[PDB]
Amino acid sequence: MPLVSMKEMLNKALEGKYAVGQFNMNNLEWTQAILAAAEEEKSPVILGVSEGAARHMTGFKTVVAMVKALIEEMNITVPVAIHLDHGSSFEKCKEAIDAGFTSVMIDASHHPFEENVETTKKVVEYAHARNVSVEAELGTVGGQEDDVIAEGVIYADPAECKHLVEATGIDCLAPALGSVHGPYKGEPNLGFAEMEQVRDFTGVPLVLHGGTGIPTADIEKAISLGTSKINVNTENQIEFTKAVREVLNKDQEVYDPRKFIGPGRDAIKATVIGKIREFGSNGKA
Amino acid sequence: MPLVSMKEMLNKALEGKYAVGQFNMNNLEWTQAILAAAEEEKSPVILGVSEGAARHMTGFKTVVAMVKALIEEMNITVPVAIHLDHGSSFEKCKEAIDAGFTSVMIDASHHPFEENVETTKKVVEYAHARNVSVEAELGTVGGGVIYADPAECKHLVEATGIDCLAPALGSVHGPYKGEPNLGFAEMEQVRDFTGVPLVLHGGTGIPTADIEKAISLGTSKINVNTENQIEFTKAVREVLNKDQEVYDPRKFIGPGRDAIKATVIGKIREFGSNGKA
Ligand code: NA
Ligand code: NA
Ligand SMILES: [Zn+2]
Ligand SMILES: [Zn+2]
Ligand SMILES: [Zn+2]
Ligand SMILES: [Zn+2]
Ligand SMILES: [Zn+2]
Ligand SMILES: [Zn+2]
Ligand SMILES: [Zn+2]
Ligand SMILES: [Zn+2]
Ligand SMILES: [Zn+2]
Ligand SMILES: [Zn+2]
Repeated sequence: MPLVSMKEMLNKALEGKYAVGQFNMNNLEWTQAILAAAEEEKSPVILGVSEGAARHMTGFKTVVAMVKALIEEMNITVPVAIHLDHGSSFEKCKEAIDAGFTSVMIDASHHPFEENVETTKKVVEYAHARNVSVEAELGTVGGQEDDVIAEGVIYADPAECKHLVEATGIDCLAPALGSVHGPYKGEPNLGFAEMEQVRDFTGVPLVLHGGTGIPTADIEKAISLGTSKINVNTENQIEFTKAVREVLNKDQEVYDPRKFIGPGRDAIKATVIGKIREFGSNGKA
Repeated sequence: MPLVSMKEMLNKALEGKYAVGQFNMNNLEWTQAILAAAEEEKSPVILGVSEGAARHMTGFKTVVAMVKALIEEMNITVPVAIHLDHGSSFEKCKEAIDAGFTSVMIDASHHPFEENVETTKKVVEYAHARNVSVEAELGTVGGGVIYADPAECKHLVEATGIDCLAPALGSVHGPYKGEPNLGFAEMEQVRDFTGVPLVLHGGTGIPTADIEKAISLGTSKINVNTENQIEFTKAVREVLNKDQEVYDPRKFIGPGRDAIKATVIGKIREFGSNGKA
């Protein structure tokens, strides 16, 4: 079975009022976990790859080679996309595409609107010609940075959302509305009113970043307001490392890596299964 | 620049009186570290894959895809072999070969001699028809040690045409209880009786002098695994212990990978294959 873009799975999800989880890939065991979770739950799944993570894994080509081999050899039957997360530029998106990515996000939300539109439109030209899905962003997703206002959150402007989607033809849009990458300082403060307006006026699947720490009620609400893709990364790292700590603290002698990395991989699998069910994509393959 | 079998690199080591290290692969970061070490040292390298490690990494096909992609994308220019370590059966060696392994070890040393010979011959015929190098074994590596018999070595090499031979002569997988007691006189006989490169198993914990002495007695391939696991985990422990809060895996896997890289470099230099690429 071959890889697919995110087009079909996200449209099906929007119509079905559930979301497809993107879970970020970090290495080989991370990927086995995510795919195993998706297979067991009979759910579509998106493998997110940041440029940083791609470097950790040598590059886009190693990433694609490894995913393809795993799909074949694990017998994965469910829809899988490989999506470049927070693509820096046209050139990065093109490289990921040529390497065999089936989806890319061009994130130019930190640039002036008109530059964002221009860059994004260009990425879309190249991607759609190759049956690659595209995500873009408006507003700023929060983070763990120092000396920022409100964790660095800047709400998307629904009017710009409308214009950018109309001008570029992206397949999905991330309107940053309170998402923070990594843990939230307090309870997330998601702009559901703004989201409702972005849903009204774009008509495309929306993407909700910074999934770790967003309580179930906010997840259901976001989905009910047009969110069809939700990204989780931090939570997998947290659970992976908790399981690795447990093993290393209880047995001070062990050095066989699979004795601590295995339980960590299992922890990730169970974490992804939980989020899959929470998002409503189980049985939707 | 594709993967090669072990034939050329081991014959060069034998003539050059040095050894090529086999370093066992356990995952993606493990492979990156081994390849980076070899490339930096301009040294041939052998990537070892046990059947258990193959499974941990899903399978033989995933192993090959990963290595081939890393080779191209890291710009690896030195000789690299992928070697099924302790192949348990003809069928396992066939599967590895079919997946694109360039080298296999059929280990039937724990069966009667004539069965070992017969099985090994079967693997050699399949492998050599595909330019795949073959290792076989006599005697038992500790994990209890049993010395290979030099006459059986002569006969097995002659009957099979294997490219290299592991005469178990004191090797122990993992840490040695005391200090190794290698059968150097036995090894010399095997060297002389066979004329093929010999393989030293259980390199972790074999002191420098024993290594240099094994090489002078015809050892051209030296397997190392445990020491990489020890250094990797040691580096992980240091990070997790000093920082009770960190959860980002690259923060501890990263230094684990560095530790392995440094360990392989040291072993490559000790084995003498730096600059032999
Ligand atoms: Na978050
Ligand atoms: Na050893
Ligand atoms: Zn890294
Ligand atoms: Zn930018
Ligand atoms: Zn415009
Ligand atoms: Zn994000
Ligand atoms: Zn948790
Ligand atoms: Zn395993
Ligand atoms: Zn038998
Ligand atoms: Zn036994
Ligand atoms: Zn002598
Ligand atoms: Zn061995």
